[PDB]
Amino acid sequence: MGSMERASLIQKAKLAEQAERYEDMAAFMKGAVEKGEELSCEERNLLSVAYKNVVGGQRAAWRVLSSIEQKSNGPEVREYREKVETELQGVCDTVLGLLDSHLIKEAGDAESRVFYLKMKGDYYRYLAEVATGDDKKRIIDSARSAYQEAMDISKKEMPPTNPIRLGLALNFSVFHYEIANSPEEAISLAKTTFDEAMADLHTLSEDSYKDSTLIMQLLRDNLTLWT
Amino acid sequence: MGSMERASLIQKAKLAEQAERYEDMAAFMKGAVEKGEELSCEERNLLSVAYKNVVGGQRAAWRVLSSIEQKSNGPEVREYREKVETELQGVCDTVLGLLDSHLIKEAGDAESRVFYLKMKGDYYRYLAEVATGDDKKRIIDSARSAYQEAMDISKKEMPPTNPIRLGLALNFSVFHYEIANSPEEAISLAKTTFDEAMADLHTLSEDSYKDSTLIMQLLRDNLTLWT
Amino acid sequence: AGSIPGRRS
Amino acid sequence: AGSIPGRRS
Ligand SMILES: *Cc1ccc(C(=O)N2CC(OC)C2)cc1
Ligand SMILES: *Cc1ccc(C(=O)N2CC(OC)C2)cc1
Ligand SMILES: [Cl-]
Ligand SMILES: [Cl-]
Repeated sequence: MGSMERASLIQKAKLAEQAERYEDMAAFMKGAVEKGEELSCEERNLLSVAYKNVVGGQRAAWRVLSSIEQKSNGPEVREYREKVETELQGVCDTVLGLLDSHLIKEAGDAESRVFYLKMKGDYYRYLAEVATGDDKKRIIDSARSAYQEAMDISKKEMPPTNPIRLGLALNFSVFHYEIANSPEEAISLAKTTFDEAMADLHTLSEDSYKDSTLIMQLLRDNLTLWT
Repeated sequence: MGSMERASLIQKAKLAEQAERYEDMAAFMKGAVEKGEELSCEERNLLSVAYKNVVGGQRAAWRVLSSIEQKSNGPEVREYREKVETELQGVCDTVLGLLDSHLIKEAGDAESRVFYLKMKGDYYRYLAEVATGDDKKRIIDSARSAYQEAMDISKKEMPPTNPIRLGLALNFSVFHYEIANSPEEAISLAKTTFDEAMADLHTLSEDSYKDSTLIMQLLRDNLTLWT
Repeated sequence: AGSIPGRRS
Repeated sequence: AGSIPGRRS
């Protein structure tokens, strides 16, 4: 996207979102990142929404095919699951490459740095979901380390009701439960996160209250499923 | 897909459908067609489902962007609508190329020949939806001619309740209403189609009755909208 | 105005 | 177990 203006890439990412063209949206936001400038709050959200949708479709397809493949145990189902898996890994690697070159190193504010590090944990978590071989353990540790660094910053620099802090804790708790085989850590994190946010709600405006309680309900839904 | 077995392409098209990976499904079925053998009833359906889903997403995106573009009347919205439009036209041209090389000429049975000709009318209709310039009239006539040839065969060779005959009449009526600016022809065709099918229902098994009445309801829904 | 939903088979 | 649905913004 080197010949298109940064502002035009951003404009077209917003159009692609409205058109539910998430692959285009991701390519436009990839082009915007590669312009080399830091991203605003809104632009970070566009980048995140685009790739979450793209990899979300790939994960859903991979799960369908992995399920069929396990019920079967010709080479077609395995071959096609492998194809989808490779395409998913390529998208995760692309996002991780954007964070590494050079979004994270240039992110100094807590809101941007926690946002990108949560992203890094998420896309390593997606890699871990399909990993088996010699690097599954290393991929899991890469996810844990990104989430942990993001947690440490958010606890120091953000209020307990901050939606990024809450969504980070939500996804790290899912990491603990689904990836790290640590359901007690998952439940403890979600419950402490929920309780500390509840006690901070009195400080918020009506609109911030709606934003925070929405994500607290997601924590509560998980706790209900897990206990 | 030249190096993959025909049967493997068919198998993977079915897997892609289950995974809701319609672009893959279309590429697999394109590869199957290009093996040069005629397609079975089930294989024709796979080909049709794949491309209907792909172009269906493109049409939905084009309509979103065309609406935004009309509300605006920079170059971004037009440029992006053009990009989507070109990609849609490329998919329609690909399907039309498969029918022309060489599905239609090798289709001798009424069920296959009507099926492919209905397809041809549909993908010219999709081209007509976005056409403006010197060829909009010729594209519309190409759609009408394919539908008309299919109609003539289906009236001669199929019972009035045959689902392909009913779906052909449904889409030709939509062509009349939406493309050809002939709403009276659309209403007359849908009503005569519905009435002649109703009178033939007594000949059908329980399962054929369910298949036919399902499509008759689609005709009825349109008549309710149009009258 | 609905055409055939041939999206599933 | 639901992660953040960051599918719309
Ligand atoms: C042209 C056409 C396609 C499909 C049918 C049919 O029998 N349908 C629609 C749904 O499955 C695709 C039930 C009829 C005619
Ligand atoms: C990591 C993250 C993403 C998004 C939010 C948020 O405020 N959300 C989810 C939905 O929009 C994406 C409401 C919090 C944290
Ligand atoms: Cl494959
Ligand atoms: Cl564009």
